[PDB]
Amino acid sequence: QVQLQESGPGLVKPSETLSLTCAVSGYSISSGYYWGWIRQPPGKGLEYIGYFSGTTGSTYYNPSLKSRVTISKDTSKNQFSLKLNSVTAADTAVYYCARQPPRFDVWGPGVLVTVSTASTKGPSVFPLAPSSRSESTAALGCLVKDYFPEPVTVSWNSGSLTSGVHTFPAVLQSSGLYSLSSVVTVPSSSLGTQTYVCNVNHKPSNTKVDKRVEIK
Amino acid sequence: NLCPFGEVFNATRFASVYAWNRKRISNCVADYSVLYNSASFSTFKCYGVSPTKLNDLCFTNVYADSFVIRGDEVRQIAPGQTGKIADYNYKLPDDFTGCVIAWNSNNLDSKVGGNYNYLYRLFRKSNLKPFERDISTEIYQAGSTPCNGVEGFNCYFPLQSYGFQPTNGVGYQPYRVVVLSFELLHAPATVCGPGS
Amino acid sequence: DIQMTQSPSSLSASVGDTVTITCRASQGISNFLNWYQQKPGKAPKLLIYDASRLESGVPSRFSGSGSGTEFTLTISSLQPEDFATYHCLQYDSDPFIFGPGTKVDIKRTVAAPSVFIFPPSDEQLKSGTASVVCLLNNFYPREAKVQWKVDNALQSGNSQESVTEQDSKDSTYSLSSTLTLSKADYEKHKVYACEVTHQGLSSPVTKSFNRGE
Ligand SMILES: *[C@@H]1O[C@H](CO)[C@@H](O)[C@H](O)[C@H]1NC(C)=O
Repeated sequence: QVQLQESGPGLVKPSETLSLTCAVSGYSISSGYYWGWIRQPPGKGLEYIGYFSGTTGSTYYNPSLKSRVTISKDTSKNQFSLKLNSVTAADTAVYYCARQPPRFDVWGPGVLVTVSTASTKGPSVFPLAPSSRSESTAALGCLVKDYFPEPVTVSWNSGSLTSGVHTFPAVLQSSGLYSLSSVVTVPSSSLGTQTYVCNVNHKPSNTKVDKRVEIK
Repeated sequence: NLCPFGEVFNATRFASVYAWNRKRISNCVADYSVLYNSASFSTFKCYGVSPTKLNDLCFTNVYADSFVIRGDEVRQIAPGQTGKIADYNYKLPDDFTGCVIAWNSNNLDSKVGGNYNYLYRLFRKSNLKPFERDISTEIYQAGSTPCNGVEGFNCYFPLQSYGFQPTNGVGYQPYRVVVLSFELLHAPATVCGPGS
Repeated sequence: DIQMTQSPSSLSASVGDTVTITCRASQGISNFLNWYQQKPGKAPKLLIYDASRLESGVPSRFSGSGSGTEFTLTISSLQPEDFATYHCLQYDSDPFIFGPGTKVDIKRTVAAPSVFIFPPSDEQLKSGTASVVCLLNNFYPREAKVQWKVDNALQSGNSQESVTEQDSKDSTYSLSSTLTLSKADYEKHKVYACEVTHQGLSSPVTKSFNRGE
């Protein structure tokens, strides 16, 4: 009945200070237990950052991260924070807040924080047209490019088309913007008769794009 | 001449599981009718003994252990169980002869904003022996680095409190537990049921 | 810093199998070892602490053993829900250290990918950049190699690829690779090809197109 919720931007520039907040519901931090932070770079292992005692405030940090990290419990709000100075590309990771350091039993869902020089930017959606009538079932999709804040949602035909869909994980380009593709496998026969629209929503900006993908 | 079962079940105050109370009962007739006539018990499990034999048999001494745990921990008050409560707070023997009774006490043991009076032992070097009561509050050394009686690295206070809120889920709500143990030593037996 | 390593680091198994995952420490850590299960898009869940103590609410088919510098995790009668990534953690010294993680995926008959190549859209070209996308669809063995060829020159350094998680229905993987240039650089070369190597193919399969055709 204790829940952890990370909060904070996924938008931090190199050499700046990353700031995250963990909201605790169902238990008062100062009453007991110990609380800390864990991070995981995309596609890599987990790393321990630090933890503190709710009752006493006794705080410990990873020696490799000391002089950069600070964890403190806010007063009269039942949450604790994480501050990481002078971040670099090595600090891009999914950050978790967790309870009971020695045996991390309760976790927050985690928030992805990407370190990059880019600001919030909506994507450009370019079609990936089919060219077959190649395989018994053709492949088509959408290219979602140049959006920095990672959260992006892709659906097909306003959620009607789900079978055969493959929305790929985004990749961080050298420019500091993300880019992904969403593809769907459809029968060769439906090409030019069945309308295929990919619905892309980028909530961090106010971007809503619907792109009609057609044969070229 | 009746056994003081009401003093245990209807007690206003209940102990924390790590410091569980034990009431020794002797020199009385034991009215178990009041117990299973009720419909307020979510758990009533009897091992090696039955209410019929409870009605007729006599025992040298019977013990009534009482404590508070959360909802989904009641399964741990049983022979051959593992977990934080069974291993570190209250262990029953594999040959346990007695009955386990538990009921939801969300109305009593939960407070708006959370009731933190009830504690449990989260860390211990070894498992509790059957019917062992460990009330130690020494700092727990989780790793190799030593704790000098202080909250050093990887060192934690062994006792942690339940955050009993009224709106908690059922498995996390407070449950009052009473465990009856019946022992028959080779001595005259002073605890007898009505059917004797 | 005590360095933790996991030997398998990847393996495949079928439902009802028994598997063993090995995690080692760079020095003695007694039994200060934790085992965690992490599924994609989710936080890890604690499975075993003190190297043998199974957490409450975890099925008994999970079991841990070991001491000193070597530990093992064993799963019996493998169930569909048991397929995830598993991590180990040591809490012996000041930096808590995790292992790299070991990924277990469902064993399945070998399936070759169906390869598709997509030339840049005219709208993107009008925007000054050109992206060439190669798609690999429904290949069971996750490991595959994609080689971009431009005018028969092996192109490395200007492509990025991404792989979906194992499909819950067909138990296959899908890969997407993107080769990005400027419009001017795109117009410098005529032939764009995507060469795919995979266990399901006896010889590499190449999908190509000629710019402007
Ligand atoms: C004492 O406990 C018995 C057993 O359920 C119950 O019948 C009785 O009403 C209780 N009395 C009080 C005052 O709580």
